[PDB]
Amino acid sequence: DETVAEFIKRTILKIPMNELTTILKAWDFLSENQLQTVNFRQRKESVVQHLIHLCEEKRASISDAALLDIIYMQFHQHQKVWEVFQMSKGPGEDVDLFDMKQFKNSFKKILQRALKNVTVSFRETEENAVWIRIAWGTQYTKPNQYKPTYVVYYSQTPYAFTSSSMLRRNTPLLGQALTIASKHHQIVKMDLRSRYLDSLKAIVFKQYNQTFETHNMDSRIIHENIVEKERVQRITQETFGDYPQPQLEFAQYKLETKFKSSILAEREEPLRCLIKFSSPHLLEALKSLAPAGIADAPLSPLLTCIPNKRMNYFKIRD
Amino acid sequence: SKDLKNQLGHLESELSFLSTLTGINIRNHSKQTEDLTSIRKVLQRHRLSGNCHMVTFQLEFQILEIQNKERLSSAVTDLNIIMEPTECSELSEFVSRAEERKDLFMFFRSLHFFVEWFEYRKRTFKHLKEKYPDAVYLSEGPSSCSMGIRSASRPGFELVIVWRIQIDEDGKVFPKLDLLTKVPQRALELDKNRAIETAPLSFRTLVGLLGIEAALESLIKSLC
Amino acid sequence: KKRQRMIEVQDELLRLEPQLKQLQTKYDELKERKSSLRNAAYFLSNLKQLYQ
Amino acid sequence: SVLRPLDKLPGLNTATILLVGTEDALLQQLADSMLKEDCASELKVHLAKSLPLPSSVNRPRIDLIVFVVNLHSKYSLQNTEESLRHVDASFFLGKVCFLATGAGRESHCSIHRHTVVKLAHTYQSPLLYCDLEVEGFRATMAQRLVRVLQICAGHVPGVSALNLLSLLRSSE
Amino acid sequence: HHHSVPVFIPLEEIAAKYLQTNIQHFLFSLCEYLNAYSGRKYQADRLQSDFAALLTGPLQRNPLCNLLSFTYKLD
Repeated sequence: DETVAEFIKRTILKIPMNELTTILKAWDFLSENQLQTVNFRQRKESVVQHLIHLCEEKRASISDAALLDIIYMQFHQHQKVWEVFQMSKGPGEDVDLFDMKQFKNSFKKILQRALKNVTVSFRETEENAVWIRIAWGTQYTKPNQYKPTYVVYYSQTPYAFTSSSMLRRNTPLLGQALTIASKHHQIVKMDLRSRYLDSLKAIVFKQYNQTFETHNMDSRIIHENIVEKERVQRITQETFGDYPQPQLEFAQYKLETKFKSSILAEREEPLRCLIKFSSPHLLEALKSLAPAGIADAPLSPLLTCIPNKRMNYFKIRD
Repeated sequence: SKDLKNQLGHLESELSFLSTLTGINIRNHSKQTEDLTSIRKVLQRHRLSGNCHMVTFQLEFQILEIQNKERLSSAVTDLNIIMEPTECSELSEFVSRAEERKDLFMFFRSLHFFVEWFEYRKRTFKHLKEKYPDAVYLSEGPSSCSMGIRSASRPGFELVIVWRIQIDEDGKVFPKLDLLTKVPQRALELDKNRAIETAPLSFRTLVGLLGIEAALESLIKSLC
Repeated sequence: KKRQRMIEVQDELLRLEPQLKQLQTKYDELKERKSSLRNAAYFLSNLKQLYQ
Repeated sequence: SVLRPLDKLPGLNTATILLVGTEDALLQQLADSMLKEDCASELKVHLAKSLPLPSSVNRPRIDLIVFVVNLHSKYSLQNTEESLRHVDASFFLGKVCFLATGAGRESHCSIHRHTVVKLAHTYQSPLLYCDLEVEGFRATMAQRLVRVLQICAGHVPGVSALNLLSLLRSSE
Repeated sequence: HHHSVPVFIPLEEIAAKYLQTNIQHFLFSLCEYLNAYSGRKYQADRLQSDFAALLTGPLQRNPLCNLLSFTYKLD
């Protein structure tokens, strides 16, 4: 089919040149003896032209193209912004005996009956995770391969991470599929979004702090205000800890508080504001504000409570 | 040197707090090592003593630490624990099984649970004895197996209640409560309803219904 | 339009199941509690009468 | 407490300078630049964020005070206006100097320098310009400031601080 | 404050049930729960590492290691 050929060509064109061999080796759809026939010294365009011919000579379905897409995706995994789900269960419910095949079948069937045409793939990852790629369609349209959805589900745990691309239309359906396939009664969306899936994972599983205590110069210059400097240093160290901070890039606050400062004393309505913080490495810029003299010694708790509360978007009322 | 005394006091306090927290009071410990190398192989021989509430123990073992380039694997090759000769034979046979299995952590866990249930049994017997001196005959002792309930005026009618602690093959501990009836025949031909032959099952249902001490209290009140 | 109805009725059933599951269990120990209580009362009365 | 010019007797061949500002790194760099060279006198540099200072008894007498203002920050200007109210009027007679930083990069500037010009004129004192982030420019300002300090301490015969007032007076 | 026990082990239930009272029994229950898991995982991994000859395909296993399924042929 020409569609699968175009899909494979586009996916390969996305791949960087230096790491193309590792992706091809992991995919291993093409025979190993075929690989050395192609030469990677020449132009990228020539290499993709040859690879299309080799993969077309053999039978190539859409499933292996989807598998190549999953393999390419889990290498980069910072091209999308991720969101977190949390599932809950009843008090008297017993611990389940997870079975991969049953999970795959249930997640298949729910989508297959609710919609009509839909493609879902699986790639059982090491370290107890599952990668899923879903192409959305309905009774009267073929699946759209340009806009897939990726979800990472950690078995035996209540958490699943999903990519926000086109999931807005079919969010309740995917929620039902996830909560049925894994035998959970309810599901809610955690208000914590980021582009670093590993930082999200470390925060959500709260394993960013791994230190456990076990037993097994030019004297002419005089620095006044020295006690204040040492006190602010101590307060900053206590508040921000001593571990390496997880890497975020954004934080948002919504304010609905009254103005209290002669000026707007008679006003009885809140002052409506929305503010955002953006940085290449947030929580590291914030740590350095007080020693530099731009903030007071203890920062407000709204800023020092990101990883502990697993919160990224806030709302404040009077 | 005063600060050094301060560290000594702090360490003594920490040791006491930890020992009372876990429930294991550890005595002196000696380690003797021999290096037997071919990838490096090192062997160690250990010796330590201690006690846990009533029970006391002293044990000697040795571990072989097979150091290599990518793993540090240590296996307890030889274990040996010796007990003070009490009459608690079930603890001794559990000692034998654990020695065969060569596991140290499981031994400590099972010993804790065993002595813990033993303390419950002893305290319950003592409390219920001091509650009713007139209807309890503690024939063998509070720290012993069985119990005797009888009337002072007449010794003909008496029921015996047995409390036993059992250690399973896997290692976990669980008790069991049964009873026996020392009843003369004259009472048997006396009453026709005769439900005392069903006493085991009914008693177990009663004790599971609302607790152990409650069932014993109800029975002793009924007997009186 | 029908797809949404399917989704919401599925939510309905998924929420309803735990309640029945809990209620059946509760009745199950309640009845046994009553029966065992009556048996214990009968046995204690009989033994007290026999000893008296 | 109010700082006083002639509270304590002078030391033997010693001069002291006080630098007041919000940016601590700039103050440290300036102090190092002042102290690196060799001079006939003995120099001491004190660093403070604002006035009044924390109380102490061992403090030697202060000979010259420099107020450094960042033109990229309103906070520094407010801090200096607050600090200016805790020094007695006798101390402005040739013993106070204003230093302004950041006029090189005009795009960053939050303060119009008419403001610092008018402030310096109001308090009858000189106004200096330097970009303290550049080391080559900072090196020469350190030496100029050392020479002014030596004049103020009385280490050059025939010239005092009150005389230095007329030398540095601006026509308008 | 913080810990290193894995997520799929149920610490929350044990903590809620035994944390406020009888802390040492809470510790011993956690010890049992962790030892059992380590033992089961060790059995599965050692079988996979050693006797790859007899097994036809990789065995099925889950993170908590409470459901094993494999097809073995002996010669």
